[PDB]
Amino acid sequence: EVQLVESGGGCVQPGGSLRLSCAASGFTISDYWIHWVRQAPGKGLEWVAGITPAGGYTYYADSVKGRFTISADTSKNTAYLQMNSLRAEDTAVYYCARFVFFLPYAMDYWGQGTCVTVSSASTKGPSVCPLAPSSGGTACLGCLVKDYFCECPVTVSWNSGALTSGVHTFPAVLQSSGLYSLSSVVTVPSSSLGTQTYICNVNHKPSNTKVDKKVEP
Amino acid sequence: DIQMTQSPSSLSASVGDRVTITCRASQFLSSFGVAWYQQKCGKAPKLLIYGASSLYSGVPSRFSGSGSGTDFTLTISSLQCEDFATYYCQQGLLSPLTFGQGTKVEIKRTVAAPSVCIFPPSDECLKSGTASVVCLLNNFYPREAKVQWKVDNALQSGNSQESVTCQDSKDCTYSLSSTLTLSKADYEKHKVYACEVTHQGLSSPVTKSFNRG
Amino acid sequence: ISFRDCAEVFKSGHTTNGIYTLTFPNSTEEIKAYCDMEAGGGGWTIIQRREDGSVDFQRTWKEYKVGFGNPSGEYWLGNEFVSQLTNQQRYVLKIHLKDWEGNEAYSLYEHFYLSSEELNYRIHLKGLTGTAGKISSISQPGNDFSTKDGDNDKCICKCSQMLTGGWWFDACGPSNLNGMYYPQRQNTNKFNGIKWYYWKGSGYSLKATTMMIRPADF
Ligand SMILES: [Ca+2]
Repeated sequence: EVQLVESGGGCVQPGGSLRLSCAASGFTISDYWIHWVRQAPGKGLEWVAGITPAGGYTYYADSVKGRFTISADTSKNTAYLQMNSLRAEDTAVYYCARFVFFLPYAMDYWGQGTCVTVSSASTKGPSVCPLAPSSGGTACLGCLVKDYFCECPVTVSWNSGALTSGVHTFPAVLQSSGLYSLSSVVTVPSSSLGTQTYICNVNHKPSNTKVDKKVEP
Repeated sequence: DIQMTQSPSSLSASVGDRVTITCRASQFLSSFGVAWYQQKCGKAPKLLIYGASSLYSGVPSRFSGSGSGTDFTLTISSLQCEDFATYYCQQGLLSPLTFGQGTKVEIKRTVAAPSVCIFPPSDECLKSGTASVVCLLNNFYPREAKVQWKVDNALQSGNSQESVTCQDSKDCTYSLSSTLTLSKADYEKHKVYACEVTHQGLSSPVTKSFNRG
Repeated sequence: ISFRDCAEVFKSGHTTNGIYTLTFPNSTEEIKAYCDMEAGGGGWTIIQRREDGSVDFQRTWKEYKVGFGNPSGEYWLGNEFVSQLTNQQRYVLKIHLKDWEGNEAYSLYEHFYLSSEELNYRIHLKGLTGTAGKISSISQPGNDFSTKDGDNDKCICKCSQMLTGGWWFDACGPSNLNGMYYPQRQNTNKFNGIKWYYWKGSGYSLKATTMMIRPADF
């Protein structure tokens, strides 16, 4: 298998600095280019930088040239992006991608992405409120995550991921307090209530908050 | 730099229709260097087409592309409900490696009525003093659902927020949730809380209600 | 006597097609070149020919400097000699093209010369007339020459390796007459074929080519 796994995103102050790490698995990075692409909230894809590890050649978009620095570390099959003098405009998901420079000549494999949020605000951790099973042969269940700052790396899975049919997770919304909130809901047979203990697992990496909470009437 | 311009910024077409996305470069591009990517809600992009016209492995053969010089095109020969995505051209030739602006594909479908749920706030949430009341609409089309919140028949306004998920990638329906917010010192005054839903798939507005406080 | 180019050979009365010997300007090193004495008033020094694919063109920087092939058929005369000539006086460049269906086209440039080796034999072209397109399929302003070792192009790629030849490649521009040769029914959809975009588009590989130079006094 071929994977790229980037890591090290988070919340940081303006003017701060951060170092994204893209670990490559199943291939030797020396035989391909590594490129970084970012996507600001609601915007298109912007190409950030790329490196030829067999040669050290580096390329940058004008937007970041002389602030960021891409590098590669072949003894760990890993590529880095040092970010300096960060701004609000640097808030995006960042993806590392393998670029095949022979005949496919395209970015065939991509990483999952990592969130960078550049914001002068406290990383308030979430509180999680269960929404009781409420009425058709079926019931809606839900799990409400509210009042947390540093959106993006907030994940809500059900029964440790064993339940996914009919799980809807909604986009987070910014409240007038400036804190984010989101709802996750699932639909289940009415006859399944009590026969199954539905629990929502919530994890919010910027505040290192993991809480698993049971939902029942 | 090379500017990549995509001519439709979005399009909406029915299941079966044929759609085309035109990407135009400001400079001659060697056609081996042009690629097309698909991205779906909360996913990394994926390669569809390389070398202006070569279908990437495992991509459905309904996708195709053509072009040379300045002008390139992406075709979906018969649009399927899972083709709901944003599509990007890119040039991989002259640094910096500009993407196109993207194109969003929306899929037209026959109407479906929303299944409506209402949730009372649990006591867990009446601690910390803020009562949030949730109304939920499942699997409807088109997107233009209207909620209203009524409390003892008093029409509420300004204290609600809507969130709408993406199209279901097998059914092309939406879901929406509305959240009412009140202080505990307000939630406990009034008795009857109601969510009223109006949508094109309903001959008359649905209502769901509970009573507490 | 010595002759520097085929136009002098012609003015001496050797008015017949053949291989002749030419002498480097201000030197005694000799080169052998094909002179076309019958087309267009003669005096044309052929600098490149393609006909049948009998000769490989994926050569090194040194080979394109010196020249390679056989002057009787497919060959490259060499950047050094062409650089030494075309910096002495004004030369025109005529390019003659054939496709597999039997059509003819040409481009004429009213000034051609190559920079020196320290400027990577950069091409300079001016004016354009003829029928093989109304835009120059060689990018302007002209690029450095590039080969499978000498990557002097504007691509972040290596154009000479993706398009398999030595050319003034750009990134990677609309032409490459030194590309792969594809025979009678394989020449379509070939991105690395003998390319001249403004006549037959991309992916079409030409049948035959001839690049040749003559003084603009002639
Ligand atoms: Ca290059």
